[PDB]
Amino acid sequence: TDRMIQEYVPGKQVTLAHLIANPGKDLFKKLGLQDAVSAIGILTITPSEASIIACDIATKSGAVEIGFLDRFTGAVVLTGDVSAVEYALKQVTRTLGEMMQFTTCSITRTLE
Amino acid sequence: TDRMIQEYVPGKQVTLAHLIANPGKDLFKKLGLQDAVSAIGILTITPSEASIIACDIATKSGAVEIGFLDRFTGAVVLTGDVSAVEYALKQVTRTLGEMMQFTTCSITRTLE
Amino acid sequence: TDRMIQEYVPGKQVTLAHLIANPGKDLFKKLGLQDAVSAIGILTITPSEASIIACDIATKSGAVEIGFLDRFTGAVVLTGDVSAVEYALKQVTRTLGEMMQFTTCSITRTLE
Amino acid sequence: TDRMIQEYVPGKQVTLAHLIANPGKDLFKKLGLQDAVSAIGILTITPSEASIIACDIATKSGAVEIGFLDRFTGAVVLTGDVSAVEYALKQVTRTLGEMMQFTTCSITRTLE
Amino acid sequence: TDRMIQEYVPGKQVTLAHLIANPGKDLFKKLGLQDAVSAIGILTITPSEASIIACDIATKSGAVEIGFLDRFTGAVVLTGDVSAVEYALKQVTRTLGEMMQFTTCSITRTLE
Amino acid sequence: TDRMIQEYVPGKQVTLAHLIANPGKDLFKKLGLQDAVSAIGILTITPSEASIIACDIATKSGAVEIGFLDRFTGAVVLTGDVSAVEYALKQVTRTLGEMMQFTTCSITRTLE
Repeated sequence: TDRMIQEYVPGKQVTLAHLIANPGKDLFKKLGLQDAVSAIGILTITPSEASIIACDIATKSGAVEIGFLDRFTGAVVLTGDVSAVEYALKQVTRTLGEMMQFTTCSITRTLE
Repeated sequence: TDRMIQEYVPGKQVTLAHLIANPGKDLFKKLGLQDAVSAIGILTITPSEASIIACDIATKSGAVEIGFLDRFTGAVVLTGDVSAVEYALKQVTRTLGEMMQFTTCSITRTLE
Repeated sequence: TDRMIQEYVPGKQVTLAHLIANPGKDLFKKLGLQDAVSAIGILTITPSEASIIACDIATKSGAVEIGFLDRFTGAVVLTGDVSAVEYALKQVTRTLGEMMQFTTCSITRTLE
Repeated sequence: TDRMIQEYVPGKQVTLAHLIANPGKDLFKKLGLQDAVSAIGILTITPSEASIIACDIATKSGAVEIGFLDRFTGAVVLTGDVSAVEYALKQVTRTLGEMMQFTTCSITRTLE
Repeated sequence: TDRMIQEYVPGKQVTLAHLIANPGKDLFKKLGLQDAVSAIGILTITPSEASIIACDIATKSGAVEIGFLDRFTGAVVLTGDVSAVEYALKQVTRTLGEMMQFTTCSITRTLE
Repeated sequence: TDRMIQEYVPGKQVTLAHLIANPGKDLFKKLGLQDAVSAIGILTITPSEASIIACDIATKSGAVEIGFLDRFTGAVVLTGDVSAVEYALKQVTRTLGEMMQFTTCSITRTLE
């Protein structure tokens, strides 16, 4: 019944920052990832273009590679040593949140 | 008509977690699923990237396979023994809900 | 002027459940439907993945076939005898609404 | 900044129902329309699947053809005699509005 | 925390109506525009199908051509003499706003 | 659960205006950018078509090139001398904000 006009603009938020230490080979391949299976870091970012910035921060933080960047949805999958990927995820959230005023989530993990 | 700016960000929610014990061959095929027809588990997840995590929790929970993952829509279809898929769905919802503050739905079933 | 953050999640709703007893051949073909022209049942479902469940309920209800399933938008077109398609549409809304707490619309028809 | 979860579902609305008596050949061609240029009727419909119903009501109302149907966006372009397309647009809006509780717009025209 | 269902329908609005007298050749080509570089008129229109109407009004207003029409997003790029394109943009906003009750923006320009 | 109809229209906003002085070669390549790696400027703009205007303001402001434009998402990536890209980003935000009533973000930078 009640009616309203909504002007949409993207928010600034890292919704997910999640570590999987030992993902399955099938999951890894279904994501289109190449190289030996490794730990992955998974980011959900709005606006979608901030994925570019998260990639730069992450790869500059240590020996982490971009598994994939999706500038259309904001998704980023990072690869590398599990502790390095964790450090990257932390740097991404630290930088976006503290220096660019994004809402950020805590780093979450799947280690088993 | 009232007017408001709405900054969009994805929520954190498992909206569907549904078991179909005996899906028809046509459906199973229209979904692009391969192998013999089996029970399927159907998940709807926001943000879409959390489908990756749900897949990991599911395949680690027992003898359940990824039928498909859609990181763009957040859909996951799981395959395996009906009881194993059921356990996987419960583990996805238990884990995302209790450990990651997602809103979760109850597990629903089509057994006939 | 006024500003708000909106966390989006899909609702649970069957918005359309509509019967067309005698659709035109041009409409039928433009929808990419095969076989002899027949009555059609048209569903609009959120979240999109619940289209899979609606298909299963519908095809289990009687001699109704999936014309198409669209798991990306939630659209389902059913085909068969007009009264069978009507029964299917009713079973879909009955099951989603009563057992899965979806908001459901009434079955609507175009018989002429 | 205030924050809210918004569960999305499509509304039921015909937002545009517009007659162009004499569209230019370039436009008619940029729309992918075939046959000789004719008057066109333009519909915007939510939910998108209701475009199927609008098409049926239109073609059954008289000598009007589907130029195209888009079940993804809900767009319908109708073709035929300008007066017949006009009658079709009025029948789409009368039927969806009175019989199916859609919000409907007034019919608008470009006659020059 | 707080939760609401939002039934979405498109608004009726021309958000952008902007003139660029001398766009760069690289910008012109990246937009996929053909012919000699010329001034461009840029429209943002909701619902997306109203782009069709804006095109018709614009091309009927004088010697303005459709650079492109995007019925999926509502974008229209017009080409021609800078003053003619300006006149077109004004006719589009005049007609949609005054005769079809769209919210319209003012015409904005980049002349240098 | 409360319910409301929301008519959607795009807002007018520059959400991101970000300088990366030294992006890695892999990122630069994953973005589909050609030529030698250079500093990049990253814009997020609503409505998406305003990316066209931002491009024009940027290339006219000095020796800055369009790496890419995305009129569907509103993304712009600029390339050139780090100081020139910075000036371009400031001119995009100054111009859209002061002359066209867009909400604008502050310019942000990754210099390390």
